Amino acid sequence: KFLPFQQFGRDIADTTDAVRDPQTLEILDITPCSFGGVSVITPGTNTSN
Amino acid sequence: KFNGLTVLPPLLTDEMIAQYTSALLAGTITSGWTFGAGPALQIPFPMQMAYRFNGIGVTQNVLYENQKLIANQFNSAIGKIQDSLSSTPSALGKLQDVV
Amino acid sequence: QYGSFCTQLNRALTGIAVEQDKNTQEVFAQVKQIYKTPPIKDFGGFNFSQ
Amino acid sequence: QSLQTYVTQQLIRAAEIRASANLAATKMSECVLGQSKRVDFCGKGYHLMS
Amino acid sequence: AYSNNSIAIPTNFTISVTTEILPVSMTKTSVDCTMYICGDSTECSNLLLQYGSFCTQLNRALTGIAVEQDKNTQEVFAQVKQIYKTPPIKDFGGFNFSQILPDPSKPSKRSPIEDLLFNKVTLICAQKFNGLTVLPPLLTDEMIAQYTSALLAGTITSGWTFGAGPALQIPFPMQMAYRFNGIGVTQNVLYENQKLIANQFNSAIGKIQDSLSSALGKLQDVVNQNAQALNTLVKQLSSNFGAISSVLNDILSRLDPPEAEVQIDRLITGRLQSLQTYVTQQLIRAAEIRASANLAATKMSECVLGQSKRVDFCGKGYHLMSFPQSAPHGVVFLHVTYVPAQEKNFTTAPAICHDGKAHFPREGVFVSNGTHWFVTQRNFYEPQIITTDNTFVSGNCDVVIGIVNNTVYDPLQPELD
Amino acid sequence: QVAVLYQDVNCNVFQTRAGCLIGAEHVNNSYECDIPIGAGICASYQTSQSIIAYTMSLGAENSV
Ligand SMILES: *[C@@H]1O[C@H](CO)[C@@H](O[C@@H]2O[C@H](CO)[C@@H](O)[C@H](O)[C@H]2NC(C)=O)[C@H](O)[C@H]1NC(C)=O
Ligand SMILES: *[C@@H]1O[C@H](CO)[C@@H](O)[C@H](O)[C@H]1NC(C)=O
Ligand SMILES: *[C@@H]1O[C@H](CO)[C@@H](O)[C@H](O)[C@H]1NC(C)=O
Ligand SMILES: *[C@@H]1O[C@H](CO)[C@@H](O)[C@H](O)[C@H]1NC(C)=O
Ligand SMILES: *[C@@H]1O[C@H](CO)[C@@H](O)[C@H](O)[C@H]1NC(C)=O
Ligand SMILES: *[C@@H]1O[C@H](CO)[C@@H](O)[C@H](O)[C@H]1NC(C)=O
Ligand SMILES: *[C@@H]1O[C@H](CO)[C@@H](O)[C@H](O)[C@H]1NC(C)=O
Ligand SMILES: *[C@@H]1O[C@H](CO)[C@@H](O)[C@H](O)[C@H]1NC(C)=O
Repeated sequence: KFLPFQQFGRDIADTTDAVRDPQTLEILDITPCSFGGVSVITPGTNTSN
Repeated sequence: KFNGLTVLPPLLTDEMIAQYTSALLAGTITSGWTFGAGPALQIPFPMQMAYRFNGIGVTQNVLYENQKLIANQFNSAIGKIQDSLSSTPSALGKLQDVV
Repeated sequence: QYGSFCTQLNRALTGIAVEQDKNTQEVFAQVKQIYKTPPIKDFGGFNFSQ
Repeated sequence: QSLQTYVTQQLIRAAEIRASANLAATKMSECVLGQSKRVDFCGKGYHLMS
Repeated sequence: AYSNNSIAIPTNFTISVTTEILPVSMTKTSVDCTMYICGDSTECSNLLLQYGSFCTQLNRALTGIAVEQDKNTQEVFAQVKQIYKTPPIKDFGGFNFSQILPDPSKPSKRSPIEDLLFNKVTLICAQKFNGLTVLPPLLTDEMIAQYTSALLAGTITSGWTFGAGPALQIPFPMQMAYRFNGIGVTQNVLYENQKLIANQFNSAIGKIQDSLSSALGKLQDVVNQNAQALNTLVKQLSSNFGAISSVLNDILSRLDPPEAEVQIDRLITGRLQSLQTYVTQQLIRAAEIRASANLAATKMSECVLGQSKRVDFCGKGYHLMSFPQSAPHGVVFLHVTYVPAQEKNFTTAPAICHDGKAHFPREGVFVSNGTHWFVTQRNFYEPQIITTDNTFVSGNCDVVIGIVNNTVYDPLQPELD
Repeated sequence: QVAVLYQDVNCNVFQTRAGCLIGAEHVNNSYECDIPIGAGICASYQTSQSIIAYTMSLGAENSV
């Protein structure tokens, strides 16, 4: 819920909304899409594969 | 969730840490100090307290003659610490500051 | 082309993360065999309910 | 530069916390698993148990 | 199982030995800051000269690190002002010590466990004089082995007193009886089965070799970390850092002097940043190693030179003694400790009263044979008749809860009859 | 009067594992010393008077 004068939005870096279309306005949250590291579990190359 | 920064969960969940603490408490309650130096040997708690009294120079008979007073003082102290831990916000400061 | 700074920083942070688990394990896991208190709490007067 | 500064500060803090954890492990070993004759290693007064 | 009138007393013991490995120092290096970031170039040195006194600071930091490593090696081992020798005859009362003191046959003058530890621990050591060098440790391996052998001879032929003044000789079985009295059990329980204990001791010493032949994680990890940090410092020379090339000669030859400084300075900044990162990481690692060396020195001073009442500081269980051994950039303590086993559960009582007088054990505990009551020592099981010698009187058994009726023998009574 | 030690040199000269050492001469006996050099060897000043180098002595050797 945002006062009907703002256009952008952010808490630290960017979560902007309010699609810039003059005909239609709608609040769209901006979030990443679940980046993440990947790890590997190996019993040992000389034990198994 | 920020960009590029993530937190890994601890290896030992808080339930497991609580289980370890409960195990240590039960061992130190039902077996004195023996469970930390080999197999656990049972011993009545008043007798363990008598041993610990004898370990600081106080004669054994002191506890066996003032057991009721000793138990009452221990219970009162435990209640007092439980009540006092919720008094000031700074009691856990040595942890909180870290975080 | 700025070097191998990324690998150094990642290795340092991973080492810290593993060291935290080592700290917790060596602080709490002093016993390899967990015990249980008896159902009857006849400790001779001492109250451990807290 | 910012990330390097953060990593160095984290390394220092991890060293301090490791020292604290080693002290905690020593206290758990010598105060819970037994009776310690070190005078002010188990709070003020003569130690009984922990 | 817990009951208010039940105790468990161990009727047997096993003597075990545990290995604890601690790194006391790591290899010392000293890179030339001026040479490292300027490969024999006059213009490079001229440009660096205006970049402050960074090189002097880095050199001072590395020199301080090396000095503190020498101090750690000196402090951990050189706890004895005199060098002791084991006597030529190895008659310690059945204790086969031939696995801890050095043997004269091998030219290395190191014990079999010391030799195994030396053989266990192993680009890594060939960087080809790229502005870096290693300095030899102040104490050689032979001198460290001599220190360890002196400590061993002192702790075998003189007990604990050699660390608290002049060394006073004492037969080893009596020293072990002293240690047994220290842990709580009466000394007699040694002499009653001394031979057995000796065998047990030998067996324990005969196992760690196999337990060390199957590890050295701390020492190997320290060596690998240092070697890998040095290698990743050396490898950084090949990065461009945003310049035309990673070689000073190429960028100087290809580009004109007045338009090459703008590109040489970026490479200078990159190399200086890498060297600063290496120095800071080495400082933190040296602080950690110094903490470990202080812990090792404390363990050598308490567990070896004497008997420690601290619960878990010189091995699991009650502590009897310990033997130090050298290792490449580290020390290995063999803690000889005593652990109870084969326990039996009796029914106890805090005190026993008769003729309106209570009686508490002088040093021990009251147990029940099933129909008779006995007083025995705390750890070992050794029943004795409850006489007025083993107990003291206080009260009238109207306040103690758990009093059990029984009779206390008086040694004076049979004389009257 | 001082002595000079190099680090990696195939060198009153005196070869030493820690590097070539000039300005001091080694002695056959050994004393506990105060100026460490390296590789178990170390220098000191002794009574003319000159600077000498020698392997360290661990301590007064004695067997009980
Ligand atoms: C030990 O202390 C606890 C503290 O809670 C006692 O628990 C009380 O139990 C009675 C029994 O119904 C309750 O009415 C009380 O509300 C409980 N709390 C308190 C503060 O009294 C417990 O009785 C004590 N003794 C034992 C043997 O556990
Ligand atoms: C893996 O196991 C084999 C089989 O014994 C052994 O030869 C080898 O040394 C082990 N380690 C590696 C790294 O292959
Ligand atoms: C204690 O255990 C050892 C294990 O070999 C055994 O030889 C010994 O007989 C046991 N003690 C007694 C009193 O039986
Ligand atoms: C008590 O000691 C006697 C010694 O004569 C023994 O015969 C008896 O078996 C013991 N009691 C029990 C319950 O074993
Ligand atoms: C032990 O507890 C039981 C309750 O199960 C009680 O009957 C007995 O009198 C107690 N004995 C002592 C010595 O406290
Ligand atoms: C011990 O003896 C006294 C007097 O002889 C008696 O009053 C008491 O009840 C006895 N104790 C038991 C447990 O029978
Ligand atoms: C050092 O010089 C001596 C004498 O020329 C020679 O024998 C030795 O091999 C040299 N050592 C090295 C490492 O150059
Ligand atoms: C040490 O002894 C050797 C063997 O006799 C001798 O050659 C050497 O000159 C002696 N050292 C000095 C400094 O005289």
